[PDB]
Amino acid sequence: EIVLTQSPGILSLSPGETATLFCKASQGGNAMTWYQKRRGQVPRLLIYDTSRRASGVPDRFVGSGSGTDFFLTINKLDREDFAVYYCQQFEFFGLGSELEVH
Amino acid sequence: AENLWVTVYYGVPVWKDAETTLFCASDAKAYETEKHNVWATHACVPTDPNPQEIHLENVTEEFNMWKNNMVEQMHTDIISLWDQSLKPCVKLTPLCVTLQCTNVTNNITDDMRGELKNCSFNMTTELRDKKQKVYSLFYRLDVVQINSNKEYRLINCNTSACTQACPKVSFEPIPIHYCAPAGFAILKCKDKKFNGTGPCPSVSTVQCTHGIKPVVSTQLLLNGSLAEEEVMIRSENITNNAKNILVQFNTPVQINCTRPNNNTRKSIRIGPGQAFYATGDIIGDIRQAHCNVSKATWNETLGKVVKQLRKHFGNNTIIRFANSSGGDLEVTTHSFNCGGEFFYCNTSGLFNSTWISNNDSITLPCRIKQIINMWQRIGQCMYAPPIQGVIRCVSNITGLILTRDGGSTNSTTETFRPGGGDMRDNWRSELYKYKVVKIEPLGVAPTRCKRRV
Amino acid sequence: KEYRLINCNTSACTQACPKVSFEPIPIHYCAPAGFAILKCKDKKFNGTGPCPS
Amino acid sequence: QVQLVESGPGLVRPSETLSLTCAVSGASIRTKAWWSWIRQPPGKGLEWIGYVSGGWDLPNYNPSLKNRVIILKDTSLNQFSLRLTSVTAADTALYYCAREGPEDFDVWGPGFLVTVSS
Amino acid sequence: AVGIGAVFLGFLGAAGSTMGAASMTLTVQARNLLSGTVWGIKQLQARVLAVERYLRDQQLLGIWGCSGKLICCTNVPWNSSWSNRNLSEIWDNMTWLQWDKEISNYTQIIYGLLEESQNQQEKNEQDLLALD
Amino acid sequence: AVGIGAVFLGFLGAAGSTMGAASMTLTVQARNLLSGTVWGIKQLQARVLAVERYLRDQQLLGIWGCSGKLICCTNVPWNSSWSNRNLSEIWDNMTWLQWDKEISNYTQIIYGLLEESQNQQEKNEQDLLALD
Amino acid sequence: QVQLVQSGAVIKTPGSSVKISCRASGYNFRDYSIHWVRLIPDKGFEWIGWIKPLWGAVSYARQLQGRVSMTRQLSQDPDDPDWGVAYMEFSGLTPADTAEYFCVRRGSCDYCGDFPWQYWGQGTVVVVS
Ligand SMILES: *[C@@H]1O[C@H](CO)[C@@H](O[C@@H]2O[C@H](CO)[C@@H](O[C@@H]3O[C@H](CO[C@H]4O[C@H](CO)[C@@H](O)[C@H](O)[C@@H]4O)[C@@H](O)[C@H](O[C@H]4O[C@H](CO)[C@@H](O)[C@H](O)[C@@H]4O)[C@@H]3O)[C@H](O)[C@H]2NC(C)=O)[C@H](O)[C@H]1NC(C)=O
Ligand SMILES: *[C@@H]1O[C@H](CO)[C@@H](O[C@@H]2O[C@H](CO)[C@@H](O[C@@H]3O[C@H](CO)[C@@H](O)[C@H](O)[C@@H]3O)[C@H](O)[C@H]2NC(C)=O)[C@H](O)[C@H]1NC(C)=O
Ligand SMILES: *[C@@H]1O[C@H](CO)[C@@H](O[C@@H]2O[C@H](CO)[C@@H](O[C@@H]3O[C@H](CO)[C@@H](O)[C@H](O)[C@@H]3O)[C@H](O)[C@H]2NC(C)=O)[C@H](O)[C@H]1NC(C)=O
Ligand SMILES: *[C@@H]1O[C@H](CO)[C@@H](O[C@@H]2O[C@H](CO)[C@@H](O[C@@H]3O[C@H](CO)[C@@H](O)[C@H](O)[C@@H]3O)[C@H](O)[C@H]2NC(C)=O)[C@H](O)[C@H]1NC(C)=O
Ligand SMILES: *[C@@H]1O[C@H](CO)[C@@H](O[C@@H]2O[C@H](CO)[C@@H](O)[C@H](O)[C@H]2NC(C)=O)[C@H](O)[C@H]1NC(C)=O
Ligand SMILES: *[C@@H]1O[C@H](CO)[C@@H](O)[C@H](O)[C@H]1NC(C)=O
Ligand SMILES: *[C@@H]1O[C@H](CO)[C@@H](O)[C@H](O)[C@H]1NC(C)=O
Ligand SMILES: *[C@@H]1O[C@H](CO)[C@@H](O)[C@H](O)[C@H]1NC(C)=O
Repeated sequence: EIVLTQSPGILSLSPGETATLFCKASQGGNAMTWYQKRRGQVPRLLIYDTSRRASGVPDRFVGSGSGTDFFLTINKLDREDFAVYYCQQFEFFGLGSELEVH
Repeated sequence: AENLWVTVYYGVPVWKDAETTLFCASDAKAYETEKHNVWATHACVPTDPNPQEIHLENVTEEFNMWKNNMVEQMHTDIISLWDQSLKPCVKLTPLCVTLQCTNVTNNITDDMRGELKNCSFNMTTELRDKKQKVYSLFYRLDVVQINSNKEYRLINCNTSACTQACPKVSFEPIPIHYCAPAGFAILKCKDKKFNGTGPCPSVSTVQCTHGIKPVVSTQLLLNGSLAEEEVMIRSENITNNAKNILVQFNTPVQINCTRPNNNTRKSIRIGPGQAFYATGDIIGDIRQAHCNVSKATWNETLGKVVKQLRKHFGNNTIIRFANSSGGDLEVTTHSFNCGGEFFYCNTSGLFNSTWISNNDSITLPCRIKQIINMWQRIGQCMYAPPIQGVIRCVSNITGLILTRDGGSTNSTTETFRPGGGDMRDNWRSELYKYKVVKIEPLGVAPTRCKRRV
Repeated sequence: KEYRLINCNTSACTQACPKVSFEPIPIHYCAPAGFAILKCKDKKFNGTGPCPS
Repeated sequence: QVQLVESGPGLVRPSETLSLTCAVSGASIRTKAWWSWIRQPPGKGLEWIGYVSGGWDLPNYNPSLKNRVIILKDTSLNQFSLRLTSVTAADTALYYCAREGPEDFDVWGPGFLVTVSS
Repeated sequence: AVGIGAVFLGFLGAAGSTMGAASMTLTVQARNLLSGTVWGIKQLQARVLAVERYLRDQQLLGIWGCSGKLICCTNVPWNSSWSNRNLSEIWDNMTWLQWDKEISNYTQIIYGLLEESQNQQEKNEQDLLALD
Repeated sequence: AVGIGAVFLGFLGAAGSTMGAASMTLTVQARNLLSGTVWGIKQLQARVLAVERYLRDQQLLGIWGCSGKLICCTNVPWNSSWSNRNLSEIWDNMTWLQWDKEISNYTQIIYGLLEESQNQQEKNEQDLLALD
Repeated sequence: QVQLVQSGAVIKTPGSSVKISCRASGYNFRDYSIHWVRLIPDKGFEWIGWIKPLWGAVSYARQLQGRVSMTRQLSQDPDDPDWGVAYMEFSGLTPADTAEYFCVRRGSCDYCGDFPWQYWGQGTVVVVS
């Protein structure tokens, strides 16, 4: 199996700032999927193939990372972007990084 | 000397990866049989014998069978050819009619239902005024109970019309050689150990591919090209489970398959020059169609693929097999076309095994559909004509198509299930060697020569 | 009072497929090799005669 | 109705390879036109860098640009790009993409100040 | 190998060797570029695509200095920024694939330079035959 | 206009100018002559008509003095009855359309004269290389 | 557009079964796989299984085998070949199974794999009590 770990967990930030969410895999050499899920809504894809963006994704989201270590950088934090953020490798999911308003 | 000029060299050997159309080629021995009792040796050029397999040395090309072209083109060509060999044949539109069906005359137990239902029905003759009452035999998998009395209809008669196949054209595979046209060349990776993706250090160019006989099978792909020494598994990603795993093994496993129910065909005249081929009498015992494989050779080849599959999943790993998890019929069983009639044969006898890190024969029962809907179109079904005689066939099982279950939650075991899926995974088992490149002449290069006036 | 369709004594009729729609997509016409399409870009031009631009 | 919009940096280090790219809408690139780059040092007059053509002309630049300028057209993306290798801080200038036609440089780009600073 | 000593074999055989060795065997890669009820449309579009590509290459040559000379010195110089390697090293060190990977950027400016050089040679020859 | 000074633009751009100005821009009109389930028959007959016309023109050139020189001085003289105008006037005064309207009658005799001149040059060169 | 319409929320007794229909519309249904995923509160996501509707070939998760069954209904008419219906039947319900279930389809790009699910259904709340 693949164990995924969302290291910041709760992140307490203010609007307009930047954010960096780290995820760590148990097995390197693979792609990574980043999902956004707001409160009480449908989840929504952000990043596939560890650097590419989906339709309707603003380019202020930047996925990066390699091996076992991946980053998701969100510049210019809107109020709408304060949500839960998940990582995905083929079936296994991290437990979710929750973005909190400070 | 430092006043370098440029020179154009035409006919420079250099290529690029490209995606163009291809070139059919059939052997002339299949052309010797008159009037095309197999499909399309007239729609396909005769193969020039022993063409140029000229080697290439010190050349490293990256192959990729998963994003490969020409397997899509082979799928499209076989689909269009299968369509093009049915337009001459008779449409079975007037056969959609109320069938009065009973069980076949047999000492049937109440537990095991009769697979064959006898059905009598009205049918138009050649003359429009006169209709006749005629009977036939059908399978359980072709009739449904429309709704005392018990009356049936055919299964396809509320989704599409059906085309009866012509008994002239046979579905047995003749080998297809693919050839490049002018300005293109087919690079064959001749590496012994090669997992389908990456740099192949020993390639060779060619003009025409080897004999690729188009077989139709879901699990246990038949009569393919076996490997040189080892048993090679191939996947687009082994850690991924949504992609299939193409297992190609070394020693081909002999399989015997037969329908022992002797059949008598019967010509019923639908109209003027319209022949329909129904099933008449069952001469002899009423038995069940079945396939055999050698128990020891199958256990040995499963040991070989276990020994090879432990490379990608660690040594101390339990590997077990299971049967198919479900779905439609022709992905649960393994299906093929023996002697011009279709078999759907159960595979639970081949995949109940577990494997720890330290003169008999398996028989398996089949079922025989008379109608088929292969490639799962929206509005086509092929009726197949019943053939005379007890029917048997011998084949060389070459590879499997397996699928890992979506294992999570810290399990040592990793199970495998045979899954048919798309038909392209058959042709990707025979086009992993080849790729197509476009020759680009007229390179340019600096040297010391100036064109005089 | 019994009727019939209007076409049933001159021709058979083909029902249009509800897939294919008759709304016009724009067609660009192009010349092949060895031919060129001259467009008269004159503002005031009555279709016949010399087009100066 | 033609619209030209530059894109690229406005702050680069000297002794580097500068490159802009101007997108073109409202018309086609392969017209009777020279898609050109023209610059202007701040507070000073214009300085014509060069052009490229949508036909098959070879691009001809100002010889004061010291053969460091390669304008490359991209007809599959309706663009054309300026290059400037080995820049200096005295090359700080507003840059302009424009279109020479039967009239003289009708549609320009807005023009962006590239301030070369170390 | 078999073709050692007398350095030749079939087409694309020199593709692994260096470009200096491959330069002596160019006639066959030039040769195997032209010769070789609905499938006839596929065969026909393959054949006319082959002859269209061959005619485009022969027309690209014909507007340059050489019609069918197959090795053409010409009058355009060489920017040393493009190759930026030792000259005799590339004919004993590089394959044509690696060389085409090297000058992938520096393409399509060379062809316009060739056309300008050929038209300049044509107007110079026209003037030379005019004043005589 | 835009192409003033450096007199060039796209194909058929010189068609309005005089023939002396248009003579410097001939490579592109030569270029844009070849490249560019039942409609495939229309596409294919258009493509093979294009390559048939181009091959007829290249064969008409190839039987004359020039294979692909694209400007060919030759050895046949000029009847002054045909042009009957001032020589340097037509290169600053006439379009190619007007010139083709002028010599519409005087055609197809020039081509046989060219063939006779080329065959005479060939037999003279055969004799010259024979006696040496 | 790609539309995945699920069925309404449901309250089922323990030990019983449930069937959730995912109706897909706006693309050729015989091409792309359909995956089923769950969202349990305070447990994150958990993948269930995929089904390829061209032959209905299914694969289930290891810790859910024997309890789930996925079928499909294709469109057999030459006029509307796009719509289709997946069905997920979940049997043997426990109080831990109270969750929100989703049917998903992957993207349609080149480098898009199979698991980067682009299009999502609206979700279906299943409560066991
Ligand atoms: C591919 O091939 C495999 C291998 O054979 C098939 O698997 C078998 O499938 C059958 C049914 O599909 C399984 O079920 C068995 O049916 C027998 C007959 O049923 C009668 O008797 C039962 C009472 O036992 C009645 O309820 C019923 O109405 C019938 O009257 C049963 O006898 C079997 O019971 C077995 O287990 C019990 C356990 O207590 C024993 O006591 C019995 O003696 C007996 O051994 C059973 O119910 C059968 O189990 C499968 N085989 C194996 C080895 O597991 C696949 O079906 C086939 N694929 C397809 C698509 O058909
Ligand atoms: C083949 O065609 C014949 C001719 O139409 C069919 O026979 C007819 O079937 C109908 C339907 O059952 C019969 O009507 C019923 O008959 C019964 C018995 O006589 C009567 O009790 C009912 O009230 C009703 O009238 C009809 O009689 C029968 N005609 C004949 C001559 O048999 C037949 O069903 C078709 N199919 C087969 C398989 O033969
Ligand atoms: C793969 O193998 C398993 C066994 O390891 C098969 O499971 C068996 O499936 C059959 C039917 O699919 C079950 O038969 C039952 O028979 C009764 C008798 O009337 C019927 O009422 C039931 O509805 C059902 O049909 C059988 O119980 C079951 N085996 C066990 C142990 O539960 C499975 O079908 C195989 N899959 C394929 C595709 O062959
Ligand atoms: C799974 O693989 C093996 C083939 O090697 C087969 O397992 C067999 O299952 C039957 C079930 O009735 C066993 O029959 C009875 O088993 C009891 C023990 O539970 C035994 O005491 C009886 O005397 C009787 O044999 C049979 O022994 C067992 N085979 C072995 C070698 O243990 C089975 O065919 C495969 N499953 C499927 C679905 O095909
Ligand atoms: C499949 O059928 C073939 C029929 O030819 C079997 O081959 C024969 O097997 C017998 C028994 O060992 C031999 O005596 C013959 O020499 C074999 N003939 C040939 C031509 O091979 C084969 O054994 C069967 N295989 C299985 C697994 O049942
Ligand atoms: C395969 O053969 C080995 C060697 O006899 C044996 O130990 C093993 O149990 C066999 N496998 C099966 C499934 O019978
Ligand atoms: C070719 O140009 C690209 C920029 O488009 C550059 O990244 C690459 O390094 C260049 N190739 C070489 C060999 O320098
Ligand atoms: C060409 O010949 C025709 C007779 O066929 C004659 O009428 C015409 O005047 C000639 N053209 C010129 C320019 O003299």
